[PDB]
Amino acid sequence: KRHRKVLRDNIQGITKPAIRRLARRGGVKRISGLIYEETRGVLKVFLENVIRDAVTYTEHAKRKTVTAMDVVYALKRQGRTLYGFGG
Amino acid sequence: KVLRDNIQGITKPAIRRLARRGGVKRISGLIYEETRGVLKVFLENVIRDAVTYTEHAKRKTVTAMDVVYALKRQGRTLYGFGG
Amino acid sequence: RKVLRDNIQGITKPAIRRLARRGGVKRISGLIYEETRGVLKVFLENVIRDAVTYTEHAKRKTVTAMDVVYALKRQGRTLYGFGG
Amino acid sequence: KVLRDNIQGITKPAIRRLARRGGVKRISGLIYEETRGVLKVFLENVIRDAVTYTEHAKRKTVTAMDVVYALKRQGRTLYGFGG
Amino acid sequence: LAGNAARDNKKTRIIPRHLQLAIRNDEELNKLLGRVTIAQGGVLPNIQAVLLPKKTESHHKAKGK
Amino acid sequence: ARAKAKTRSSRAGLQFPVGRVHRLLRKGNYSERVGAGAPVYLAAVLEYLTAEILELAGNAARDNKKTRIIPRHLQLAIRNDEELNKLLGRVTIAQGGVLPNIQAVLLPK
Amino acid sequence: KKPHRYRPGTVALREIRRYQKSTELLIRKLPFQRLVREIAQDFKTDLRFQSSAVMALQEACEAYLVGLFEDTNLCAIHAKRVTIMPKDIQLARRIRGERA
Amino acid sequence: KKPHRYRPGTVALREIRRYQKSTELLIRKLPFQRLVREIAQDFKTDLRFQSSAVMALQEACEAYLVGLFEDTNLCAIHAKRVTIMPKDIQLARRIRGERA
Amino acid sequence: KKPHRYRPGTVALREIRRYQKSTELLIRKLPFQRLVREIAQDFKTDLRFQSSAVMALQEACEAYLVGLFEDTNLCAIHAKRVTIMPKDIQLARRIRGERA
Amino acid sequence: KKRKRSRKESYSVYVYKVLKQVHPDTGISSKAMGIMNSFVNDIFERIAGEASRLAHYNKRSTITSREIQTAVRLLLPGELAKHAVSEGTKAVTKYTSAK
Repeated sequence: KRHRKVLRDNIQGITKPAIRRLARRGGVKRISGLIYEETRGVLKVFLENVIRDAVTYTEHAKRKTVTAMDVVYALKRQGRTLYGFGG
Repeated sequence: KVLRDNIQGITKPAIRRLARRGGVKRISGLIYEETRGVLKVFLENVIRDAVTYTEHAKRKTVTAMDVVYALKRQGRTLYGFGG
Repeated sequence: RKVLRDNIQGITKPAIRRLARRGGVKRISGLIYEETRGVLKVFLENVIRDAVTYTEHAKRKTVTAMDVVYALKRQGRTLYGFGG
Repeated sequence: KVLRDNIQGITKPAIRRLARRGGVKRISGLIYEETRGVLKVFLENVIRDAVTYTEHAKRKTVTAMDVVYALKRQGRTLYGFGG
Repeated sequence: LAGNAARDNKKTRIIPRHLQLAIRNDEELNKLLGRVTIAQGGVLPNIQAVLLPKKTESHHKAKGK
Repeated sequence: ARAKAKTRSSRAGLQFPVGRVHRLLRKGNYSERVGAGAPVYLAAVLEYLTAEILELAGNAARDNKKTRIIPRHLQLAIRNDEELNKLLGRVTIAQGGVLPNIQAVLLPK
Repeated sequence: KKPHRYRPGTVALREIRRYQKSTELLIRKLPFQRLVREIAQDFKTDLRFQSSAVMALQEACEAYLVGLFEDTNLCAIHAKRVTIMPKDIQLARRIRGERA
Repeated sequence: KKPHRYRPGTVALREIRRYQKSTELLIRKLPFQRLVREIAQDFKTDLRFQSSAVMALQEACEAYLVGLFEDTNLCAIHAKRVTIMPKDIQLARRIRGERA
Repeated sequence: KKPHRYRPGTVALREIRRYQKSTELLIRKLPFQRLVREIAQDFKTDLRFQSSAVMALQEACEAYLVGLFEDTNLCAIHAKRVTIMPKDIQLARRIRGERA
Repeated sequence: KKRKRSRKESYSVYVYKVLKQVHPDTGISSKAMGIMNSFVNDIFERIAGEASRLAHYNKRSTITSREIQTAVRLLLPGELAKHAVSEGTKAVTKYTSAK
């Protein structure tokens, strides 16, 4: 059957120039080599936690779609109040 | 391929028959879950060792010889199947 | 009779040194004591202001351990033992 | 020497101090005799292994290297004394 | 966990020191009660490996006579 | 001419005798042939293990506070590190004690 | 001077000054959507992500990464260095109270 | 002739051990009470405090100072140093978010 | 009035603490040397031992006895008891594989 | 005085250098140095024996970086094995880039 799903080509999804541009926008001039792997790991852990919280909220709301309102609620429960997207 | 109907694969009568063959007359309730967990951990370790051996041998099939080698490396020499 | 100037120096240098040793510091510099006293004074000022606001809201004139614990929990430091 | 005053060499306070260092608070009465017997059997086995190693090495003195080799062959790797 | 820490410290009753020992020992308890400070208790000797007596003299000293 | 001859440790960036490792692999009757990258790999693994064990030993030393690393500190570090305890399971460190890892029954009421 | 030799460390200044005055998304949406889907596949399957949740997720991730990089740079300047190091990210995350 | 003095490093570590293996207090009681009374005098006049209140305040202050000293010592260890510094305290308060 | 004499178990626990917080030995040296000499006399006559050899033997014996006592104490704790027994030692040696 | 002797082998200098690199103003004792040397020798012998057994089972005769990596992955647990494999691969890449 015609089948193609997602693989481990996901941690490498955050390209090195993207992380470098993020570090430049932050305030870093020179970025080391092992910084990209640690940044990808930290971002993956944070995304895992936020997605688990959103999945718990969606299962409590008896739904099957993660909404921006649930994402904002999870971010506020973690300790990061985000504005703009939602209300 | 259900990730949930494998720990329950070792049926309760099977574990009870194993305990009877060993030397146990009365088996408690939470014994089956602990036995399934221990068996799963042991199988995970043995299968990881066999996968490492197969990857070192540049093959894609786990053989009885590799299983016997892994069991002997762990500390359980098995006879009969192999040589 | 009390000296408002003899209060920042109330936290003696051996006391701050013993606190740094209990924390995990072996050698303490010279200007560490003044900065520690200033930070402690600012924190105590904030906590005492919160307790005074709570007491004025409760129509009382005595700061209680319950109000102190409530202010510490509102700031972000949940303390156990003294209170409940 | 040639004396049965050897099994009693491991004094009762010594075995009690060993049990306290291990994690035992109260030691029974017949524990000392069993501990002395087990220690004697273990020492007999280790000394027999060391004697075999010394006879194979064409020597008459038991060395710490031979003791460490025998302990490693039995299944107890000891560090410090030797290398 | 408090009884575990108590037998690790050996005392007749459960004390806030034993409670803090148990909280810092249990990773789940430390993750749950992160901003919780137990009064009448000390900390745990969880230290790194740099500030150690080990200078190996290394010349350093000057006039010894 | 021979020009120069840099050491194997300097060309590999490690601090382990790659030449002695190769000599031990050749004279140890392990195999008839010894590869080129195998001694460097073994030296790097041994150096990393030694560095990690020394770091854990310093941790246990500052936990016990003494001027030098002692077998007691080494046993403290081995029993503290779960990976080290799983690796060196049947290893007994002489001139050292155990850790106060006790249950919760034998207690004075 | 000459258009075949650039002085390193000088173009990064212009790049920082040009990127600090813009509010566009640095991370691409396609590699991030697949990441979010692959992560959510482990918790529960048959999930449909909205078009507004991924944008907020990417914005929060970008803000957190910018803050972490700023903290790492502030920690690296302290040790008389000038560039960052993985030994600084761990210290910053431990002081911030995230790794505990 | 020699009355025997002292020096740091080793005796400092023994003091760290004595203070970590104990549960007693370090900051005095009446000086802290006078300090908090002088602070409360700037808000409302004729104010009284409680023994349990000042005890909890002293305990919280001791814990906060211990945490700040631990963070400063970690910052000094990372910065290839073996002593704390006011710049290290400032950086720790900046990272922790206590600058404002 | 109150029992001036110390209660049992408590001094035993203080001895456990003294022996666990120390690194000295417990088994004597010359008695152990005479024991190993008497044992070696049953194999080959006119045999000599080494100081480091008997020291390593005593250390290994102490460690093995400590482990056996720990196992016996765990068996006694599991069996709703607070003391070791020869049957517990036999069961420990049977499970560990030193008997049958 | 006499007709010479024979010198033994150890890794005291290497252990001291590793300790000085991983920690400043550091030191070690004779007992700890002997224990570290014995541990290094035991791990070396175990890895060599595992590599020889793997080469004999694979019907080969050349123990290479692949055999050493397999022996390390089989001996060491998880995170330690991964870090050792990464360090070995980095050392192999450095040796291939510069000899």
